Amino acid sequence: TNPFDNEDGSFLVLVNGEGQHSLWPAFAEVPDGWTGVHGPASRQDCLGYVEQNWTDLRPK
Amino acid sequence: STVPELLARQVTRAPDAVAVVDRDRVLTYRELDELAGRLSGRLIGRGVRRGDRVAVLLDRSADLVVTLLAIWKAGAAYVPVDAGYPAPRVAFMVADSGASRMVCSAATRDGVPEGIEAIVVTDAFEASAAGARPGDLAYVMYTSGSTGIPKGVAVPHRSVAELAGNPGWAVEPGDAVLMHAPYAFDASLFEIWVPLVSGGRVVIAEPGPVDARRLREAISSGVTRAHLTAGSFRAVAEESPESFAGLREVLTGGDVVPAHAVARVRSACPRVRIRHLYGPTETTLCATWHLLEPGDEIGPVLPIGRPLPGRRAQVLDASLRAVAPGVIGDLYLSGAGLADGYLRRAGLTAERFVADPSAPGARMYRTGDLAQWTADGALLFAGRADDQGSHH
Ligand SMILES: N[C@H](C(=O)O)c1ccc(O)cc1
Ligand SMILES: N[C@H](C(=O)O)c1ccc(O)cc1
Repeated sequence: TNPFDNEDGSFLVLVNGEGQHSLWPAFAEVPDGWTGVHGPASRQDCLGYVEQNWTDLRPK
Repeated sequence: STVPELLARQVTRAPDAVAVVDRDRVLTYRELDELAGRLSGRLIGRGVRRGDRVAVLLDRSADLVVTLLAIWKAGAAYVPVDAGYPAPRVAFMVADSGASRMVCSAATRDGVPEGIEAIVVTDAFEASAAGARPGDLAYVMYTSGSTGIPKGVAVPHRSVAELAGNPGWAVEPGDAVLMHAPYAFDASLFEIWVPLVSGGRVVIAEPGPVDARRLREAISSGVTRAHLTAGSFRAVAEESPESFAGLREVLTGGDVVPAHAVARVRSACPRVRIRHLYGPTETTLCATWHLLEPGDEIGPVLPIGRPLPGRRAQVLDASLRAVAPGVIGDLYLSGAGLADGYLRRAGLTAERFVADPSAPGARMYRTGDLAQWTADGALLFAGRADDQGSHH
């Protein structure tokens, strides 16, 4: 199972300088240029955070 | 960059070169630009503003090329709808993309959904352009992948231009590219925009499917490059591979293409370049490719190949670590060409357009496919991750 699809995984939400959001498996080092803004939390919780807070896909 | 900016360089360089051939209608570069400018003025006059989505419901034709460029010149993004789609599918695409207007023809006029302004392309505003910008959306193309749920892939101008202007296409002013793919699918980016940013011409195929006989006729009339879906390529390769003779390059991709089909074409046509393309709508037509030069023979396996110039690929395991060659892992695509995401679906975007551990602040697209590297850095396809039940 791909780790981004693991419903039993622990996840972060990350945001880059352009305001783009990414789910991220909590076991992996956070890539350079990205900041954790939510989690560790369930996969579904992270999707809810993104849907609520990322309202314009356009890079800032 | 933007495709209109790249096109403008060609209009300046050779305004009287042929841009579009449609039956007996021939448009030069300058004529195409002027027609699109007039239709852009009409669109602005109907209230189209920067960032708007404008649906398009047209048969392939010179008017279609004019319309897409006009939408772009008005600062808007096009939402291509196949005139043969059922009405509920059309209604969904228009509503989900947020399009309030649709460009259509007399023949397709009845397919505009209720409540949507129809702009009939064949019907006094003056030419006017707001201008395309690299960060603005260029189009929203719908994909269901292997899910069955259609999502709108929102692609910015910069990504379309990175694809269309890529130096690897090797399309020149003397080239003539056959146009027959649905403009709702992104193979149309090669058939329309690559020749126009290169100085070549777009040859609109007669209505109906392009078969071996029609391909031979198009080549006799001057077509030099043609893309076929994997299914059509496999059929012609096995049935009539000599029908590709005279092309400078044949291209194919989408579904799996077996090496045997490529070998049949090379045997019949030693001097034709054969290019295999791979990539999802989410990363603008293709992210990797494999080119067989004239005289060279394909191995037992046809790679999906190497990343296009300006792109990168990674094969990662379940811990997100890069695997060594000969190891099958998850394929991720990065560098140029990524879509902004899925319109109105930020959560889905955030689980597929993910942070790239190898490039600061950047994203990579999780293809959902499996792949392995060869020892010298090409990629072999290993099936969809959700289809491994078919591999035995
Ligand atoms: N194969 C599915 C699809 O085409 O919808 C898919 C799953 C995960 C992913 O990251 C991309 C695609
Ligand atoms: N981008 C599509 C796809 O999603 O598969 C594609 C079409 C034709 C091609 O040769 C490669 C890719």
